[PDB]
Amino acid sequence: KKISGGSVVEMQGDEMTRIIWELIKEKLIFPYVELDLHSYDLGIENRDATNDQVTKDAAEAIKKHNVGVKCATITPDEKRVEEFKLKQMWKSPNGTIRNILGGTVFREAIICKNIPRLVSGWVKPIIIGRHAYGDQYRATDFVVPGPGKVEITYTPSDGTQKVTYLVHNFEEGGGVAMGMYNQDKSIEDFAHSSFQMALSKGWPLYLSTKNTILKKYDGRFKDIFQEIYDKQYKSQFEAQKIWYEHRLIDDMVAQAMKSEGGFIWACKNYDGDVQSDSVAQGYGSLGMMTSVLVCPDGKTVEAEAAHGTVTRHYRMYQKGQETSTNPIASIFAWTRGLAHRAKLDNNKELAFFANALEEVSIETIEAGFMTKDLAACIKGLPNVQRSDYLNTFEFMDKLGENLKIKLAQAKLSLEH
Amino acid sequence: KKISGGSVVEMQGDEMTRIIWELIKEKLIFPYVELDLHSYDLGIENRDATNDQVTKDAAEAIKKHNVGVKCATITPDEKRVEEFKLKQMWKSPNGTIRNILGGTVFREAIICKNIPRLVSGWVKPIIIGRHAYGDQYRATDFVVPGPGKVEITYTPSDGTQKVTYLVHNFEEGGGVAMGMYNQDKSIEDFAHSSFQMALSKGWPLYLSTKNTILKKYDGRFKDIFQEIYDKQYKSQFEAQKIWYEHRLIDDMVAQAMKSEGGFIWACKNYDGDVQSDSVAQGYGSLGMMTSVLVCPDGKTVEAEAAHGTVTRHYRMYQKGQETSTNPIASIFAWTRGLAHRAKLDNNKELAFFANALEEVSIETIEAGFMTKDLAACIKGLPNVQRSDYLNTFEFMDKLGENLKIKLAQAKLSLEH
Ligand SMILES: *[C@H]1[C@@H](C#N)C(=O)[C@@H](C)[C@@H]2CCc3cnc(Nc4ccccc4)nc3[C@@]12c1cccc(C(=O)O)c1
Ligand SMILES: *[C@H]1[C@@H](C#N)C(=O)[C@@H](C)[C@@H]2CCc3cnc(Nc4ccccc4)nc3[C@@]12c1cccc(C(=O)O)c1
Ligand SMILES: [Ca+2]
Ligand SMILES: [Ca+2]
Repeated sequence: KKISGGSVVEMQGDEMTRIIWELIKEKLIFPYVELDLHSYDLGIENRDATNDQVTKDAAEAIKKHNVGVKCATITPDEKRVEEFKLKQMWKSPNGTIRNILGGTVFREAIICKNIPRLVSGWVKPIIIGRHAYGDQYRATDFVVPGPGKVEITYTPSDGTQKVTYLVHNFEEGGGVAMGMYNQDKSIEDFAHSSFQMALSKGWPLYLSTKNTILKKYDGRFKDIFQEIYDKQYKSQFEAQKIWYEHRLIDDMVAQAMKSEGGFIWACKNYDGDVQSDSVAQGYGSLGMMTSVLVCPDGKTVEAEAAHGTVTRHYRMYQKGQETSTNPIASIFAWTRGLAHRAKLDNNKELAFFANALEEVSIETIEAGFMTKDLAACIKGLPNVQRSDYLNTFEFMDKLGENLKIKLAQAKLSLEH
Repeated sequence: KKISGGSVVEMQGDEMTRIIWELIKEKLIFPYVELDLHSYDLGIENRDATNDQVTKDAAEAIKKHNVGVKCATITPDEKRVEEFKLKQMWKSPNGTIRNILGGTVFREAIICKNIPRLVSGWVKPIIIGRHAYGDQYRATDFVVPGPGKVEITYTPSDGTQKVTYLVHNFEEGGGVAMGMYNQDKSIEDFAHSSFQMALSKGWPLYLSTKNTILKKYDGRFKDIFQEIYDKQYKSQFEAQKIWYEHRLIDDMVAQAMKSEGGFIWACKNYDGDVQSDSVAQGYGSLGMMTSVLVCPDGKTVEAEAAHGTVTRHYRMYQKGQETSTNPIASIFAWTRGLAHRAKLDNNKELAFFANALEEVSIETIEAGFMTKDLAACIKGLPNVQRSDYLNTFEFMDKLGENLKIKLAQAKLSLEH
């Protein structure tokens, strides 16, 4: 009776989102879908136990099976090293997976009509296309302990030349230094994914850089997008009455703030990280956002919950206190992954299921059933009473009941 | 009868802002204040003629005289090189001045009660403390033409070692690479200015970094601020019922978006540039913002108009067409510079004048007299008629009339 779901790579995560991830599988996915599930535990304890090998194994499994669904994980700092008794301050697992797979992370707010926007003018959606490779996420940074020279060198593989640039001569005291890079092929794939997303939505595209300051580094992103546009997409954009334009990043954030939305925003890795959280919050709620890595092969995706592990709710949970955490982004990581799986397999039943679960999630919140964090968006936290929201278990039960109803009606809807 | 103003370094700029700068001096400053004015023409034609030496000379004059007032300038790209027949694609003059002087650029919206905010919740101001030195603004960036290695090396001056790190081995094709740095003393000065700004306003302070990704580079900023706070400011913050907290940049931008304002935000150089424009736009208008570099000596400042040169209005001006450009940020660069000059010289007359001109500027707009760009914030550009605004000359005349009145009444309010 269960839908034959196919092959999916799942990555378990940390703290509150790890608890929610299990509730999602048990209450919303497993009762209706049978999967060939390849499970990787990306919990901080397991990454520590495997010396972060589990992260690389999960990335390789996504390349093989073409669809990954990831739970929010901890990127450890000094406090986490103390808390979990870690061997090393492990690198971000999202950075590791994105650097192995490459591509563009597409992010968009999840809209509920009853959640007020913080930016009045935003009547149409904004889609951010965050370049998922290189820059700060594959950088080499270090503390400069004292006086001395920091230089950056380039040596072509033919061995016939060497270029050395002085970064800084630390004359007195120390500081910090770093090197970072990006690859032309990765930038070209980011450009193609951005232009294709704009044509698919029928919306204009904007790329943001600071090419007036980083004339070579950001200039390369600006030049690659302009060349690909002029040679491969200008006529298709003109036919659809849309356009592509480059903007300086500081100008772009201000223009986005005063716009009515309805555009694709190509962001470099760091800007995509920052501005996707600004835009998600602007639409009403930080936790109400989809995030899907679209790989350059045009076949592989990794859907994820881009927010944190909700440590404050997890601490309350550990103390036996009632908690009320928004599971919607975690649900949409599953639905977006399952919708892609269904498209690859031409599986109509799975495609219907993935869409129905998204509809149920939105319909439940719009009917006034939600978690404390969302109820606070509507009423303001000092005005929220216990009767205004459902705890995490009650909310998951309500979604499960509504999903069973939607699926039962869809089965009855079928012409004999 | 004119106020004895003292020594001020002025830096002339480009296009529409250059015209406005002259109108400000002629109509608002020179009729009331006599200055020992050290003028540097930072117009693109003069920077080209002097091989950018005028920019360095202006920075040295600010170190000497302690107060600079700067007009908006062009940072040239490929199109500007063609337009002005430039010898070189000159570096940002703001970057050059800030790197020579060092310090923190404090940015805050200029509030007019009749200009609608785009972010409803912002009932109190937000002050951004942008670290003015290093990072992207003093980086070495370059195109990687093909396969080869990019490495970053540290050679201690005490010659005890040499550390070489691989940034990237380009195996196929090329891309881009860059080295950047920061200095411990500059970060320490940025921390002191941020804590002192917070204690001065009686508001909490937040520092944003991405230390989970750049563990050493951003970790150093986080550690320096924490050590300075724990040892020198914590008890003072507790006494004023305020606090200091570090936030990850993506979390911070979302937190800022949903807050009610009323905090100091310590931003690294790049974040300060991006977020200052996002925040200025959020308050209602990009062009309504003050920007004052506060140098580490605690005596030197450089006030500036942080927005663009308004090329579109300049093109209309060149064609003999009527224009209506907001001169307020350019006016506040003068009033903030003159107010600092007055504080250094204990000149009550100049301090009174600088404050009166700021009051006149706000009172004029709040009374419904403004330029087309501000009238469009209230009505929407398609609804703006000629009767809704004053052209640039009419607006400057209105301000001049209101300033003459305010000053005349202040003189009459005096007791024998
Ligand atoms: C959750 C909640 C419960 N139960 C609380 O009582 C308060 C203490 C906390 C504070 C911190 C926090 C953080 N994040 C969330 N929710 C979230 C889910 C998914 C993605 C991102 C965030 N919730 C809380 C929580 C809270 C409840 C109500 C209002 C707020 C708020 O800060 O507006 C937070
Ligand atoms: C100004 C104006 C006049 N006179 C116009 O007719 C239109 C065409 C333009 C477009 C470009 C532009 C750019 N910047 C400004 N103002 C500004 C001043 C100081 C700092 C930043 C910006 N004004 C214009 C102008 C305009 C008028 C009305 C509304 C807008 C708008 O884009 O919202 C722009
Ligand atoms: Ca993020
Ligand atoms: Ca800027």
